[PDB]
Amino acid sequence: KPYVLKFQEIRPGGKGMNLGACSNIEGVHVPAEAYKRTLEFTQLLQRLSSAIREISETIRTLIQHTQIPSEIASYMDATLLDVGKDALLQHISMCWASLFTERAIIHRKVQLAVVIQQMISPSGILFTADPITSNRKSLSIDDSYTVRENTITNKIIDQQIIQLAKLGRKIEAYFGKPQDIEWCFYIVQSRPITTLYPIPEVNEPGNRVYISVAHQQMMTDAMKPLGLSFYLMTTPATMYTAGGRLFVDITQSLSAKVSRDMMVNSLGQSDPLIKDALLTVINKKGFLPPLPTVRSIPDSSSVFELVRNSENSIKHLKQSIETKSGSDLFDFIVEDLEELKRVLFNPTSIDAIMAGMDASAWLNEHIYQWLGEKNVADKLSESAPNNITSQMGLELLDVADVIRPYPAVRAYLEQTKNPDFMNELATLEGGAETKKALEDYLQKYGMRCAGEIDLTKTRWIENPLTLIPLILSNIKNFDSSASMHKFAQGEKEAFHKEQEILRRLQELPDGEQKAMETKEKIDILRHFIGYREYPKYGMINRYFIYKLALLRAGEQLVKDGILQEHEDIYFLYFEELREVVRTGQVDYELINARKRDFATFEKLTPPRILTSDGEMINGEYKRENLPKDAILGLPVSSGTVEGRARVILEMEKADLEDGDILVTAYTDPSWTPAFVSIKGLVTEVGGLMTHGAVIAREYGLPAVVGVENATTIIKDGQQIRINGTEGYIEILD
Ligand SMILES: CCOc1c(C)c(O)c2c(O)c3c(CNN4CCN(C)CC4)cc2c1[C@H](O)O/C=C/[C@H](OC)[C@@H](C)[C@@H](O[C@@H](C)O)[C@@H](C)[C@H](O)[C@@H](C)[C@@H](OP(=O)(O)O)[C@H](C)/C=C/C[C@H](C)C(=O)N3
Ligand SMILES: [Cl-]
Repeated sequence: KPYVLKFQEIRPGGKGMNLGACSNIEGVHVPAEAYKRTLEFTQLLQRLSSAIREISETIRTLIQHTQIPSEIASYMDATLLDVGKDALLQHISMCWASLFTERAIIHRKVQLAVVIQQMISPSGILFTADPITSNRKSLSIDDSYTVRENTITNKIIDQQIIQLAKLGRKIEAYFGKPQDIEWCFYIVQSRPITTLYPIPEVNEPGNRVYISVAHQQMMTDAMKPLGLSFYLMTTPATMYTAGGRLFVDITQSLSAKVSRDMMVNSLGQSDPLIKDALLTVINKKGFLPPLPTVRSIPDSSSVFELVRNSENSIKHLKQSIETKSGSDLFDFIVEDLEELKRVLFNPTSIDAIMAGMDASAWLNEHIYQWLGEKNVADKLSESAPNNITSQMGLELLDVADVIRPYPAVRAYLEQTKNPDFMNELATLEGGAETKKALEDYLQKYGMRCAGEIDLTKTRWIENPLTLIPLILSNIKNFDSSASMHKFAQGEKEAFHKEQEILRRLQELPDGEQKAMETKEKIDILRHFIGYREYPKYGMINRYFIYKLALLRAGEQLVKDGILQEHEDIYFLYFEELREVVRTGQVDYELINARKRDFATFEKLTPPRILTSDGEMINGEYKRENLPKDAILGLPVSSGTVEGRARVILEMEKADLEDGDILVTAYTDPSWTPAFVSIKGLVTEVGGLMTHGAVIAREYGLPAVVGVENATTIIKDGQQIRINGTEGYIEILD
């Protein structure tokens, strides 16, 4: 190993090369393992393998006590001569001592080296992409300046700064990445920006606009490559991936204008923040290219038969995939996705979904202009029949009803952390009865989980232990038969609402025509609004059957010595994994990079809108006569309540008592069992007719969605008041 080497001489410490590539310096200013012999010293270090932080005490006092054998210093001064020794000592030793306390604070017995350079004077910093919105084209320097390209947007407390903007964008190309170099124009150090949200690799002409799938799907978690792949292979929409999450391209729809006005207005009725964000993008001149100058309603028997038809499709798939392996397995999944798409996007099925959605809109619009009641379809939707997601939440109460009379079982569940607790219940009295209740519940809802759209996430039936805290809370928060009481009560309120509306309408001009037409919509509403949650349920069912088969293939790849861990298939796309099974070869520098990317994706939060310039845009609400200091959101379930806020990001750790108001990032279908005890819901994402929101209505639960940074603005334990009619939130304490 070379004792010493100057910056250009080095070829491919970390800083040792910030210098490395940079020696080139085109158009700008360029400046300018010796502790190997550090080896008394050695005895101490093997004591660290074994608190006693006194150690740093001598390991680090000898550092100052590290005597530099001249064995080479002249070399040291046989190099810096062209450009003292007491100084090298203070820090050379200084740097070594560095190894002593930090490492302890936060490991390998390998080493860091020292870099020597000179001090000069004239300063702020250069950002290649702005930090505020992550726009790759706009840049900002720190006293701070914001320039796009030779134009500055804002001036906040001046011709040479612009000369500068042009220096960063030069060296940016030398690494390709947007970078962070600080100039005081003489730059000492360099490094890339690692906080930016990735732009969807799409090299179709010009500026593009993307819609966040996470917001519509009520799930903001980063998804693994394989899971991302299966969603992309299912959707008919022009969808792409970025930052471990999914986005839909709508740029072409924005080029024409009747296409635009049908896209902007429609998305605005799922959540107003999309529209406000879109209109802002449109108002950005120079970005978006210049514009140039009744559904059918199925029979009553359709829903029953749509469910039956789907169930048997799953049943057939389950039998066919058992005999498949290797390349045959992948060949089968490719042609089964067509069957998935058929059941999921069946014209009759879509008509059944929209039948409930259209009826909700019809009521909410007409009843308001007639009687003055806003969002009456919420209360009319309470305890709607045949909602596979609503049933899931309430039936967990039934599970708790079985366990409650058994003290021996309860003592176990309260303390157990065994994933295989299902097979330890027969020992206890009532465990056999408890096992049955759990197995039956998991036979209906086991294929679901938080993040179910990601095929690679742990399902309930794979880790039943996550359902335990919800079960325990049900035992503590409720008496027996709470499922029947809650549902029956919902039916009463919904019917009393129906009779009230029809009665009041007959007092208006042309009474018994507004009522009869309303009665028709209410029937349609309560007959179809439940089916809304089912196509998702049928899709997830296929996903879990896929997962089990892919795991078998992953385990075969382990047996064949090709894969190390069988869950490493999660970081390969379907297209790639199919080749691994076929050829028998796999690039693990890729797999490790995928894992490395996923770890940074989790630290990212998807914007409502993402552009080609990496700009992250979330819409703004309009405060029309709403209270000031009120946190605005989208009202999706009528009612006003005061309760204790509970900021909970993971359902497994939710210790919900009666009176609590759930504040969280998202509520996908799997969150439903936590709706039974709370008296209000607040989410950061979601829309009018998305997951969670549709369930809150049927549960008679006041909910406000689309509340930005609700898990940060609202503190856990705070008393808050939410209004699910107007869509605002107040802090009281
Ligand atoms: C401009 C927004 O663009 C999107 C986005 C963001 C999407 O996430 C879209 C999307 O996930 C899908 C799909 C599949 N939609 N296809 C489109 C063309 N097909 C012939 C039939 C249906 C599109 C997504 C898009 C969409 O192009 O843009 C508008 C989406 C709207 O969402 C607010 C709207 C169409 C939405 O429903 C509205 C009306 O309430 C769509 C997505 C569905 O009907 C939902 C009801 C959705 O339900 P959910 O996801 O279970 O809550 C449907 C049933 C989902 C089926 C799952 C399937 C795997 C699929 O890929 N669907
Ligand atoms: Cl344990």
